This record gives sequence, C-alpha cells and structure tokens, in this order.
Amino acid sequence: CPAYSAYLDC
Amino acid sequence: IIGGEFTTIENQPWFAAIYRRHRGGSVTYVCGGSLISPCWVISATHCFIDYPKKEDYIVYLGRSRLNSNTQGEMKFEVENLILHKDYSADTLAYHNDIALLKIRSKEGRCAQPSRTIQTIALPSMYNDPQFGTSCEITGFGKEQSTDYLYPEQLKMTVVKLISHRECQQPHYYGSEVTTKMLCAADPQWKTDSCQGDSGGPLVCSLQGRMTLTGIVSWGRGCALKDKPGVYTRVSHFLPWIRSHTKE
Ligand SMILES: N=C(N)N1CCCCC1
Repeated sequence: CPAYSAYLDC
Repeated sequence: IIGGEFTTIENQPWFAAIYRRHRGGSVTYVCGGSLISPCWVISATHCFIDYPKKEDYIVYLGRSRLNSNTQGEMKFEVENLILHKDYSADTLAYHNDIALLKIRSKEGRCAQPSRTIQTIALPSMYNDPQFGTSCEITGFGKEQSTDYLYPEQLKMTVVKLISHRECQQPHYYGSEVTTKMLCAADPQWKTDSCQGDSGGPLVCSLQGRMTLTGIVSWGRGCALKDKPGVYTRVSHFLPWIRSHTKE
C-alpha cells in the first residue's frame, strides 16, 4: 500500500 | 466522500458498486466504477491488483446503498478483468491506475438501462476542462478520515480542477503528479474523496455533456490542506480503452 492510497483495504 | 451531500443513484446512474466475495461466503465492498457501455465498467487497477481473479468480484448497478439492496438494482459477475499493463505503485501513489470490467449477469446479459442505470460518456482525446472548473465526485467512501465505517447511503460532492503547474509544486505533491493524472480539490479544502471512493467517477460537463474526466486514484489524507485528490486522467487513456473494449 502506497502512503497516499485511498483503497478500502489499505 | 468528505462533506458534500447524500444522493441517490438517479443522480449518478452510471455509478457502479464493486464488491469482492470471500470463501466462507461474506461479501464486502471494494471500489467504485463507472458504466461506459452496457457490458463495460471502468475503474482503477489498484482495486484489483491484490486479488486479480475475476471470479472474485460482483458488480452492482442501480444501487444507492452499500449493504442493502436498492429497488431495481442489477447484479453482475465479472466476465473479464482487464488491468493496465504499465500499472505501478510507489511509496506514495499509483501510475496508470485504470481497469476495465466486462460484466454479465447469471442470465448472460449486460446492463439494461433504466431510470437508475445509465451509461456515462467518455471524453475527447487530450481535452480536459480549464483549471478552476467545478466537477462532481461520487462514492461510498468514508465521511471522515477517522471513521472506521463507511456510509450506507451514497454521496457526492464538488471539487475544482487544479493546474498541473500548481499540483506539481513541492508544497503540494511535487514530482509525484504526472501528466496522466489530474488534481482537484476544495478551495477551502473542506470537501473531498476519501478511502473507499477509489475507482469512482470524476464528472465534468465539458461543453454540453456530462463526461467521465477522472477516476479516483490517490491522495495524502482526505480534505487535507495543500493535498488535493488525484485522478486518472481519462482523456489520456482513450486508445487503451477503445482497444480493450473492441472485443
Ligand atoms: N482525494 C483524496 N484525498 N484521496 C483520494 C482517494 C484516496 C484517498 C485520498
């Protein structure tokens, strides 16, 4: 996961 | 969506809700997407990369609520999951963050348009609105960064496009923003996309048409000063889209 992910599983 | 307002699927009838099935049977929300033709939904690759098996996904159209059915809704299996070959993820952000889902019902049918289920127009190549233009975002993402839960009711808000020049300054994201991305934010930074809005539509009316200008991709925090939302710039991906949609 990149620090600026918005993905509901990060 | 931070701030904005609750809405219903009639106000964004191309909105696709994407869910992932589990083994012991539980189904959970994954990402947003946008219906661009009866058999095709566009979303973001990062939604799927970790579990890229199509059999694992369900798509709903005409759905206004996250974990309750909406009258008139349609459920679909994912016949084909197409992830962009040049996708990458940094310490910070995603690149080429775009995906296509070919949907078919257990009956073998694509989406049947209705008052709650419509397609959205793609843009013209390399043609995006002016910076400062107001556009709409929609999704079931968090209402606050600190929330553990996601809203059960769909939401939407407005953000304004930011110049590439402005978004590339280190005060903002510096070099992390490429030309295949678009930034957009609230001038007070009070409203934004957030966790679980990924893959969903950024919609602008360029000329007279409501048009899919961006796909929710990344950002630092949500509704955070000097940290805009970043969107896959759909007008830079038209050859990729038409190529993989001619079947
Ligand atoms: N727009 C913002 N702030 N985002 C986009 C979605 C991932 C979370 C951060």
